[PDB]
Amino acid sequence: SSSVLSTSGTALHMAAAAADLVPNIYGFAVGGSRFGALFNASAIGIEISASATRIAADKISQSEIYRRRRQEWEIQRNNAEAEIKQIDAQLATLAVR
Amino acid sequence: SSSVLSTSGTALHMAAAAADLVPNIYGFAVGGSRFGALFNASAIGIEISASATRIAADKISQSEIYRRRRQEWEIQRNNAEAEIKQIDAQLATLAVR
Amino acid sequence: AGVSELAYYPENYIDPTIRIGQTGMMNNLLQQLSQSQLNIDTVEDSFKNYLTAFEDVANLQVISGYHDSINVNEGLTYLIGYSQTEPRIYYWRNVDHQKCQHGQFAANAWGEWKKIEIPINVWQENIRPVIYKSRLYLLWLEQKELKNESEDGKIDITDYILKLSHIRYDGSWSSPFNFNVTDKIENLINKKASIGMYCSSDYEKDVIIVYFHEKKDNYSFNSLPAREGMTINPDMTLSILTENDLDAIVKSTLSELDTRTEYKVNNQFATDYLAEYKESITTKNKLASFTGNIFDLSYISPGNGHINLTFNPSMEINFDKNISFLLKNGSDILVELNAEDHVASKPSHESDPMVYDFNQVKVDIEGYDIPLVSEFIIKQDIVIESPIHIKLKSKDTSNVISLHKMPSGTQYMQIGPYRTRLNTLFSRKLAERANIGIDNVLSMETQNLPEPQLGEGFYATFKLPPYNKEEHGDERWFKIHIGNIDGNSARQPYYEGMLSDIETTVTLFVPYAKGYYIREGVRLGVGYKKIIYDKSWESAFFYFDETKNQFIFINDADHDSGMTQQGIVKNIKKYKGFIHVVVMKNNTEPMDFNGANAIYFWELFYYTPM
Amino acid sequence: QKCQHGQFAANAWGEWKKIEIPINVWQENIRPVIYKSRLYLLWLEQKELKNESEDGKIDITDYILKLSHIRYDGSWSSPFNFNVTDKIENLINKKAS
Amino acid sequence: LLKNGSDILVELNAEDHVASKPSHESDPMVYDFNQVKVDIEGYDIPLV
Repeated sequence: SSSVLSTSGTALHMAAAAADLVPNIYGFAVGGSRFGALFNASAIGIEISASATRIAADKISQSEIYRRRRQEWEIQRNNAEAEIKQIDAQLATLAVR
Repeated sequence: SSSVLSTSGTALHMAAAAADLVPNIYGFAVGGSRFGALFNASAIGIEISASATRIAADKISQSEIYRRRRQEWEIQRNNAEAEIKQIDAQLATLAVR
Repeated sequence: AGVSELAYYPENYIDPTIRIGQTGMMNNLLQQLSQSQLNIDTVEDSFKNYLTAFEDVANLQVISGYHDSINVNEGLTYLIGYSQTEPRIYYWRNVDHQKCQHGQFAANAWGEWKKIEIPINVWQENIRPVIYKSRLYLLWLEQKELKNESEDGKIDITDYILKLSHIRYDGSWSSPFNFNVTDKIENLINKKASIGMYCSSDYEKDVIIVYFHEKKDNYSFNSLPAREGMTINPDMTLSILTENDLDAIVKSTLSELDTRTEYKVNNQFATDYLAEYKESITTKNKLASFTGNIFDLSYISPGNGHINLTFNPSMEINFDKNISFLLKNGSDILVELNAEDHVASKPSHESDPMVYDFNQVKVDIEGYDIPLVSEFIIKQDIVIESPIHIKLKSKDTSNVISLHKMPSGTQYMQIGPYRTRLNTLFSRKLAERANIGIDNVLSMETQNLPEPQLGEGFYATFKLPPYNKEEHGDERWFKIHIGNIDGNSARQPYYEGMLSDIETTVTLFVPYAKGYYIREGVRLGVGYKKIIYDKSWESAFFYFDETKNQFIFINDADHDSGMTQQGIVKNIKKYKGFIHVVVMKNNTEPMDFNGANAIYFWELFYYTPM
Repeated sequence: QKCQHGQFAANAWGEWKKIEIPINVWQENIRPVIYKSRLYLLWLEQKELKNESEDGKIDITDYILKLSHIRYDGSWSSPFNFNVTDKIENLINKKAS
Repeated sequence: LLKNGSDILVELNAEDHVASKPSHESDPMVYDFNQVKVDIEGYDIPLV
C-alpha cells in the first residue's frame, strides 16, 4: 500500500507546477511566476519514484525472507520426522533384546 | 508513536495552502499568491502518508520477528526438557546396572 | 461442502479481523492495533484515533449529485459531500436505484464515501459530477479576484476558470484541465443574477453539455434564462456551442435546472428519446455466417409521445422466397420486407459477401417505451433477432431528484413522495459521550438517540383488518396508496405491505412542502385484491392547519361542516378500509441502521469491538 | 469539585497540554469556550499593511476571527476564518480598548 | 403530579382536565393533560 500510494503524487506536483506558471501579480507590476516550477516538479516526481521503487525492493525482500524461513522450518520438520522414526525402530530392537 | 504522529501534518500543510492562496501584495501591484499551493500540500500529504504506512509496516515486522524469536525459544525449551528427562532415566538404568 | 456450510452456518466463517468491504478507518485501526503488545492505554488511544476519523466521516454534507440514467428508478446516483474544514475536502459516494424495491433504499445500495485527492477550490459551490463514458468526471469553477480597491490605478481583475478532472481505474484522479470561461461568466454576471450550472453527458453525440444560466425562481419554458453555452469533446479540447443548439438544449432540460431556493440533480441529458440497439449481429451457421445489420438509424419526434424511425437494414451473407427482414413490436408486425421485393440492386453471386440493402424503412410509432425487434428470417430455419429499445425522457418533476437541507442540520434527498436521509447529527452528540468515557459511546443510550424527521412531515398509524378471503380478495396484501400531493391529484402507489392475521399496524411518514396538497390535502387509501377504497371520503384525508401549525385528520368521524385546506366542506364521511388511523405526535426514528451511514454505524458499534 | 473548602488539591490540577495549531493573536484577545463539552478556541488576527507615505497612501488593516476545536485524539482542528474587520473598525473608530 | 421537595404544586388527573381522552383503538394512548402553569420563587428549584 505504501509503494502504490507513494506514486500518486507526481500528478499533483505537476498540477502545482502548471498552476504556478501563470503570473500572480497584476497591475503596475505585470506579473511574477516561478519559471522552474515544472523542472522542480519533475525532479521531485523522479525522487518520489525512486523512493517508491526502493520500498518495493524492501517489500519483495520481506517476501523472500519469509519464504526462506518457511523452507528452513521444512528442513527442521523433515529432520525431526526422521528422528522419531529412528527412535521408534530403536524401541523395536530394544523389545527384541 | 512515530506512525501515529507522522500523520498529523496533512491538516497543517492543507492549512498552509489555504492561507497562502489569498493575495499577499496590495496597492499598485494587485496581488501575488502561489496557486499550486493546494496541489503541493496534497502531494506532500500523500508522501507523508506513504512514509507513515511504511513505518507501520516496520512496526508490524518487528512485532512478528519478536514472536518468531519467542517460538524458537519455546522449541529450545522443549528440547532441553526432553533431554533432562532422558538423562534422568539414564541415571536410573545406571543405578540398576 | 464448505460452500454449502458457508451458506447454512456463516457464523463458522466470519472472523472479526477481515471482511469484504471494510472501510479505510477500519483498516487504519487494524494497522494501529497489530502488535505483539496491546496495553489498555494503547488500545484506547487507537480507539480515539479511530473515533476522530469516524467523526470526520460523519460530518459530511452533500453538495450535489448526478443521476446516471434518464429515469430516476433505473440508474445510480453519484453524490458529492464535503468536510467541515477550512481547506474544504470533497468526497464522493454511489447509491444504486435497482436495490430500492419500493421507494426506499436498502443499506446494500449505499456505497462507501471515497475521498477525492485533487484539491478543489470552488467559487460559490458551483460543482457538479458527470458520468461520461461510464467514467466519473468532475466539473467546477474557480475564481481569482484581484481588486486594487482605490482610485489612482483602480485595478479590478477577476478571472473565472472551469476545471475538469476524471477518475482513473486505480482510484487516482487526473490532473485538472483548465478552461478560461470568464468572458461568459462576466456576461452572466453583468446581468446581476445568481449563476447556475448544468453539467450532463449526451449519449447520441458523445460530448458533455455545460451551460451556465441565471437563477430564476421559476423557469416557465418560454421565458428562457440568460445562458452561456459550452461543450467539451471526448478529448479535453473544448467545442463551441451555437445559440440555436443552446436554446434547444435549454428547452430540453429546463426542468432539471436549480432554482434560487431548491437544488436539483442533473440526470442524463436526452432530447426526446434514446435508441438502445446494436448494429451488426452474427449467427455463423455452418453453411455460412450471415451478420444482418441496421446501418443508419435516425428518429425524429414529431410531437410528444410519437416517433418517426428511419433506418436502412441489410444482410451480409458471406461464405426470393429466401431471406426476409421483419421489424415487429411485441405483437404488432410493423414492417415486413422480402429479398425479391423492394431490394434495390440484388447482389451477384460473384461477390463472396452478399450485401442486400433492402430500402429505407420508415415507420411511425407512439408511446414512451418501444421495445422493437428487428428479425432477419431466412428459412428454407435461420432467424437473426436484433432488438431496438426506444425510451422517452419523461419530463415530469417526479423524474428529478431533489435534495434539501433542513436548518436543523439534516440533509434529505426527496424523490417525489419519498424522502431519504443523507446526513446525520451523531457527531454533534458524540463528543459529550466520548469525553466522559469509552463505555459511554458503546452504550445502548448512544444508539437510542433521536434524529430530525426530514422536512415538515407527520406520521400516521394504520391499523388493518384480519384477512378472511373477502373484503380483501385472494392474493393477501394491501397497497397503501396516496393522492393529492403534487399537481397530479391521483392514486400513486405509496406503500405496499402483505396483509396478515387478526391485527396489523403500520406507521407511515407523510411529508409536507406547502406547494403540495392540491385539493383537501393528502388522501391515503388502501388497496386490495378485491375492490380498493378511496371513493368520496373512503380514504383518510389529511390537511395541514396553517393556523395551529399542525396536521389535522379530517376523516375522523362522520363530520358535518368540516374544514379542509380549501375551506369548510359540508359532508365528511369516515375513513374506510382501515380500522384506526391517528397522528403519531412527534415520533423519534432514532438512528436508521438500514440507512445511508448504516455501514459506518455497524462498524462503530459491532465490528470495532469485535 | 475537588476543592473541599476554597483551596484546590493537587489532584484537581491537570497537566499542561500544548496546542499544536500556531496562533498569532492581536493584543491577546483569545478566549477558550466549552461548547457541547468540546474545547473550542477563539482569537483574532490582524493584518496591518500601511504604506506610510503621501503619494498613494495605502492603509489596509484586516481583522479576522479564527476558531479551532480539539478532537478526541488530542489533535486540533483547522482554524475557521471569519472576516470581522468591519465590526472591529466600528469599535476602533470610537477610540477604546 | 408536579411537586417541590415537600410542596404539592400541580396535581392532575386523567378524568379531570384532560382534553380529548384517547380511544382504546389506538395502541399508544396519548393523553396530553393541559398546559401546566405555576409560579415558583427561589434560586434552586429541584422540581419532581
